[PDB]
Amino acid sequence: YEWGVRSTRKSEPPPLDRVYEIPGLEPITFAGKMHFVPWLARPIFPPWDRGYKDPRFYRSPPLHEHPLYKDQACYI
Amino acid sequence: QDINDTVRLLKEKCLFTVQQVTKILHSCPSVLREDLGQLEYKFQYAYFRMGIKHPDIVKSEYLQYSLTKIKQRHIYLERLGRYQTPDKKGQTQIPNPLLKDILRVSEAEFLARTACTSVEEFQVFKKLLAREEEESE
Amino acid sequence: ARGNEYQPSNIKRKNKHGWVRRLSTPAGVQVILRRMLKGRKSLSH
Amino acid sequence: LTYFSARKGKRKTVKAVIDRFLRLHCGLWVRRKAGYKKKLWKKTPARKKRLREFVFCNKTQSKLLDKMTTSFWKRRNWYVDDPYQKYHDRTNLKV
Amino acid sequence: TVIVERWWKVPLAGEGRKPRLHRRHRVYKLVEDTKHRPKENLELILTQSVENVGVRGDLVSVKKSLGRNRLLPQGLAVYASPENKKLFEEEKLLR
Amino acid sequence: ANFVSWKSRTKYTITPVKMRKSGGRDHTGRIRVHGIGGGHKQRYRMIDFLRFRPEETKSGPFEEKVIQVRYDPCRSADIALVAGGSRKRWIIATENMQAGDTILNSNHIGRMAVAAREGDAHPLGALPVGTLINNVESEPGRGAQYIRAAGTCGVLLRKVNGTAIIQLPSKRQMQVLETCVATVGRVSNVDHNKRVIGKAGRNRWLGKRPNSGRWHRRKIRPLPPMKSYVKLPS
Amino acid sequence: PLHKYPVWLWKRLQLREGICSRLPGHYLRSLEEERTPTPVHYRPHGAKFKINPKNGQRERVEDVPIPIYFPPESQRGLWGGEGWILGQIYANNDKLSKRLKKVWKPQLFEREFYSEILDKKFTVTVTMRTLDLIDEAYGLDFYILKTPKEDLCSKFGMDLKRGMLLRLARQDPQLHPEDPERRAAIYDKYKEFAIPEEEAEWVGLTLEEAIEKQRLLEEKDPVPLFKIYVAELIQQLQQQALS
RNA sequence: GCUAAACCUAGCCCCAAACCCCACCUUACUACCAGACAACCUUAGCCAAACCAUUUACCCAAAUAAAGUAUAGGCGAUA
RNA sequence: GCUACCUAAGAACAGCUAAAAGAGCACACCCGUCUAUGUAGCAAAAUAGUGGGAAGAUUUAUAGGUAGAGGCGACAAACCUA
RNA sequence: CCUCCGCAUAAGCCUGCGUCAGAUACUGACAAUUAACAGCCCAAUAUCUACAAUCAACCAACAAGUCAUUA
RNA sequence: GCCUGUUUACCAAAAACAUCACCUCUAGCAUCACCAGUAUUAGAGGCACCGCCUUCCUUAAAUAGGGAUGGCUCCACGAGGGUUCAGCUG
RNA sequence: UUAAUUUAUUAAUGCAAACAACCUGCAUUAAAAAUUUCGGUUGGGGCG
Ligand SMILES: [Mg+2]
Ligand SMILES: [Mg+2]
Ligand SMILES: [Mg+2]
Ligand SMILES: [Mg+2]
Ligand SMILES: [Mg+2]
Ligand SMILES: [Mg+2]
Ligand SMILES: [Mg+2]
Ligand SMILES: [Mg+2]
Ligand SMILES: [Mg+2]
Ligand SMILES: [Mg+2]
Ligand SMILES: [Mg+2]
Ligand SMILES: [Mg+2]
Ligand SMILES: [Mg+2]
Repeated sequence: YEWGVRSTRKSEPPPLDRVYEIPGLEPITFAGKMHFVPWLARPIFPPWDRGYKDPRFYRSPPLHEHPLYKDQACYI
Repeated sequence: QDINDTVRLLKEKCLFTVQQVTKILHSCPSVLREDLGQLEYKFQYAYFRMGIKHPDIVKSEYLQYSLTKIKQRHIYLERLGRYQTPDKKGQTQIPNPLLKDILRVSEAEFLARTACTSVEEFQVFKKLLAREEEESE
Repeated sequence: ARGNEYQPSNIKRKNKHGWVRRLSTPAGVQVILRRMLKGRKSLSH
Repeated sequence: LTYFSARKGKRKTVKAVIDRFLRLHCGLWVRRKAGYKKKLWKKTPARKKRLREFVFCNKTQSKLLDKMTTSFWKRRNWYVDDPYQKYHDRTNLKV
Repeated sequence: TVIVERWWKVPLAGEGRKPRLHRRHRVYKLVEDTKHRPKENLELILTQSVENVGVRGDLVSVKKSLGRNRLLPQGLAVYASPENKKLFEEEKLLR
Repeated sequence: ANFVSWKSRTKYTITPVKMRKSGGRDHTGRIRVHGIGGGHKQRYRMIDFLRFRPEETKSGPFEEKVIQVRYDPCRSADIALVAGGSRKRWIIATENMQAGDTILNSNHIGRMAVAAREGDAHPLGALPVGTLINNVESEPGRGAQYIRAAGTCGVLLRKVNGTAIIQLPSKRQMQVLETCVATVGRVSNVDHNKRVIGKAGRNRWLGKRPNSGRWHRRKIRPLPPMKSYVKLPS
Repeated sequence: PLHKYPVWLWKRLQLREGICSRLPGHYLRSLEEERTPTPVHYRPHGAKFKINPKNGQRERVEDVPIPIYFPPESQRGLWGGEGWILGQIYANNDKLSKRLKKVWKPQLFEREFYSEILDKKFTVTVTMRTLDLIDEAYGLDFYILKTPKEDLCSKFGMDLKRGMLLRLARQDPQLHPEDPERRAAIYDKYKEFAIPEEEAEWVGLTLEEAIEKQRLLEEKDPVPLFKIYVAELIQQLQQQALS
């Protein structure tokens, strides 16, 4: 029995537009419009990086990348 | 599908409880072979014309017997005056004979203890009823 | 006994008849459009 | 009937009248006798002969039929071999 | 495919005009459902030996299911187009 | 409606979880089940129904210590906090489960039948025929779903091949692979039947709303040959 | 008052005004032209005239198409011009009985199709009519390239058409790279459908998509007036020096 | 003689012609944080048929005429 | 935003008798048995007295939810902005 | 002589008996409510959290409950 | 009518509705209600706690009132419908 | 409601379709409903 009901789990992203499956053509998305419209393909935005260090919007590295991380598990 | 439709006829169209249907299947396996429509007619014959309620229909293996025998004996008694269909209130002038006394007993015992008539008259009535059924169909 | 069916509360007022809720559905958008066409000074509540 | 149609504004014709009555251009309306095809086995020869006849209509009936039909049905028709060509006009009629 | 037909005939529209439909023209009756038609066969030209059908370059009438599910998807057969027929004809006459 | 299920927690824990009542309403806000609403506020204790759940980086049969047996507001049966290795979990306590007792959870189907001690979990194949069981799975590793109410106990009626026939408390036969695990003995709180609600207020505390005041009166439709005898006048 | 133009000509006027005017001529013609789709849900009359049995006279006959509803799911698949028939029926097929709403839906299958030009396999929700059309066309590529927009009636189908046409127009080496002979064979097989890339780029684009494409094409950050004035002054000085 | 009464233009109707700084979707008019939900889907009924149940005219791409004709229709109201 | 029910998280319940009570008497509070006034009224259902409950199936503030071929209902066909 | 009340907070309202000058708590103008009270919050990733409240101690329980952190 | 409670907001508060208790029917089961539940459970409904077996009297006059599986059974309670002692009183 | 007409809708099955299930088409059976009506005389009521 898994904990966390599907309806509460994060919704799956909508399926990609079929236009993206055609090798030779560049899809026409609403990225240029800088806003969503329902009759254009949904852009695939590249991952974004803030570019600097903002303390109030900090995203710590994964636990495995911390300097003090150790395979041996201490018990505190 | 045959088994399921038999069970569905017994439950939805005959309003037998689940336990009642299981007991009916246990006691009268021939119901499964019996075709639909005929089974419903037999049950409604017991229910309306004979005024037998589901607990009695199940307790006495009424569905075991054949519709021909059931109609023969029951209509013979009804025309003789021994049997009487219950009224709207479910009451009868004279208590009706028991289903075991009608169907389970042999022909001679049924004619002597309950009908109190002659085998010759019973044969004549059986032929007449068969002719009437043929004409009706 | 009757008459005071209105028990004012700005939270309920805005959440029930506000601009955001009217735009939240196509029917509310058409409500706002009807008010604009009629020339209502107050489009929403 | 429809005095002004919704598409042309014209007066319409009750086609039930056209399917049943003949108009002679003189203004008379001819018809069959009701029941002339019904249960002939129980009707006497004289009654059958009466029923098999083509019959004129009343003045009021003719007026009603004229109202119910438009002018197109009240024109001169020079059909090739019309059996009613002679009957289309009146002769030796005083008032 | 479901093929339907109007219960009520649509009045002629004209040459350049479009027919004007009404509520009664939306009433349909099913004349035929193509899926219930008897199955036909697909003509294919085999490219590789396949059990119980043929060897290579021979026209074969195969059940549409087999043609569209195994032969064509796996390349064991090609459509019996005029071009393919010609090419396999040259193959045969060269062999 | 803006209804989101409170069953959103993803990681198992021992803490009672604040649970939101439904009132018999769907996520759409409409009543779907009647007679539900109100009652005492409750906190949910996540029960681990997969009693053979060997700890991380561990395997094989393991023992556990019954830390305590507690009343569960969300169940008829009472629960038991039980600890093994370096973890604690809630389970459904059996009739004679006591604090400080030892519990065994094994996946070993021994050639001989294992001595059935109440409270431990063995695969159904390892139990002697006729032993009382509960917290039975439908499939291997699915998790206990049957025989979970207070005082209920199924019977391991038969074992043939890899299939065991169990008698559910409703006296219905059920076929389950003998590798599926079940716990021995009858569920706790056996006297739940005899509890007397005493007053309508106690039901309202339990969260059951009163039945509808409407008076509810199907019927066998007579066949044409029988329509003449339906309502014979007196 | 009265509008200067009929309301039904407003779309055409909008096309003749604005960025839609700047759209390429061939695309505008493709949008404007409309052809009746091939009959799918009705059997067309064989001839234009028919001798009606009632009065035995010759009468003109017309093929009035059945309105078809195409749910958006269709645009993600390849239905052979097939769609939902939202109509009405007479219970027991007699006009003197009740009239009931009736929706006839097509039987949809999930099938995998390989595109030779695109060298890709697509899983598409498809109809038996579409499969029959593909068989008649001798392949998915031929079916897509032959069937016009109206008959194809699928946004995914038109996108496949655009991709195939662009591939053919560019003679893209990305088709089976390292196999030039196979690439040339495929292009020769589908040669007849090749069209100029400038036209293939706009095949199957909706009006909104074409507008967005035109805007992206013609969007340019304004040139600083410093450059323009420097060029103008330098040219003027050149003229002054020469004359 | 009080209440009053009187007014003429504010405008409107029908056609023709002609195509038409800042803030604001959060509680709108709110300077400034991790998105994702996005749209399309037979009008119905009143009413007429003297009830009503099949049926009952409606931005259609040139006025007129063919013509209320051919046709449709509980072959009836009507179309 | 009334009202029917529900969800989240709150709040109120003097005093006496009893003892851990859907207990008794009785404030606040909720209700509305009977009488009188009033009846274009203070009031489109009120006032005075009298009365039922008043630690519970209680009352109640806040926000949210269920919407009409529906909702909600300890069925009165009650309530869903007089 | 009355006191059911009253003073504050909440909610609601929005200048609605403060001054001046005029009409007959109205009009026009002028002024005014100053934050400590209250609202307006929280950097991530995992990980933590069984033991009510009731003077919380006896005692009694049932309807089984509002109060927490670590690396 | 078991009881406490609920109801026709604005003419009916009741014997009506609910109600513990009992009875009937349906269901062998997971990730949005039932339910993060599992037949001692859940839903639908009936009925109503529990418990059992199978001519005279009142007045002087009293169409008022009381006594000689269901069915019976009034302990307690009631602004319920009747009757009544004594007292009290315009 | 055992008034008339329907199954549009759900639930089942059957036959097709397609490769057991799902989906679609066509049937059958139920549940649920939907539209519409409830002639005339005989003081009312019952039976007539
Ligand atoms: Mg309120
Ligand atoms: Mg013309
Ligand atoms: Mg009418
Ligand atoms: Mg107190
Ligand atoms: Mg009390
Ligand atoms: Mg009632
Ligand atoms: Mg009533
Ligand atoms: Mg009572
Ligand atoms: Mg009471
Ligand atoms: Mg209530
Ligand atoms: Mg009232
Ligand atoms: Mg009252
Ligand atoms: Mg008296």
